[PDB]
Order: sequence, then C-alpha cells, then structure tokens
Amino acid sequence: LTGTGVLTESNKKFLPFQQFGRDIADTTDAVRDPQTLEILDITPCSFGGV
Amino acid sequence: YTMSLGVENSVAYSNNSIAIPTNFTISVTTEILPVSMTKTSVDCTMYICG
Ligand SMILES: *[C@@H]1O[C@H](CO)[C@@H](O)[C@H](O)[C@H]1NC(C)=O
Ligand SMILES: *[C@@H]1O[C@H](CO)[C@@H](O)[C@H](O)[C@H]1NC(C)=O
Repeated sequence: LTGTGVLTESNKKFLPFQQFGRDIADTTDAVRDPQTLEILDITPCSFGGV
Repeated sequence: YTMSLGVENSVAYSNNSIAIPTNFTISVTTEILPVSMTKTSVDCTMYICG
C-alpha cells in the first residue's frame, strides 16, 4: 500500500487480522505498521488554492 | 386503490345568498427555501493524477 501523507498515532482498534483502514468513500484512513503492530492514522499532506 | 382527490362539495350557491365570516383565526404558516450550496473547488490535476 503506497501513499503520501502525515502519519500519526491513532485510537482506532483494528481486529487482529486487519491491515488497512478505509473511510466511507474507499480512501485509506489508517494502516497497521507491519513490525510494531500500532495503528497509524493517515491524513493527506496539506494543500489548497493560492 | 384509485386515489381520491378530496371531499366533494356542492357550494350552497344561489342568486341571493351570501356567506360572511363572523370570526377569524390568525395562522402562522412555515415556508422553507434553499438559498446556497456548499462552495467547492477541485484541483483537477490532483484529482486526475494524484
Ligand atoms: C519485530 O521485532 C521487534 C524487536 O524489538 C519486536 O518488538 C516486534 O514485536 C517484532 N514484530 C513481529 C511482527 O515479529
Ligand atoms: C373566535 O374564535 C376563537 C377560537 O375558536 C374563540 O376563542 C372566540 O371566542 C371566537 N370569538 C367569537 C366572537 O366568536
């Protein structure tokens, strides 16, 4: 699972077999780190009109 | 069922009869109107190509 974002800690409780989180419209919202099994929240890198 | 349009009513008409209200009721009707959408802009290069 490739992407680009601000990774953070999170309070989300994935089930022990689950690896990725998705929001309502397919967009990835979290991942389990595969070495230390914490759930990282994913948020996109900041962008906007100038 | 075949729907009914409402109560059928022969208005009590004749060439010399008038009906006049002896009392009234103040009514407060509520009318609701949309005025504005949520404003959106899309970076179409970021949407198409990520
Ligand atoms: C990977 O190795 C580290 C060594 O500190 C350990 O803490 C962790 O639990 C290990 N994870 C797996 C999936 O074996
Ligand atoms: C007019 O209608 C209201 C509501 O039914 C009633 O309280 C009031 O007494 C009536 N007044 C007359 C003059 O009939």
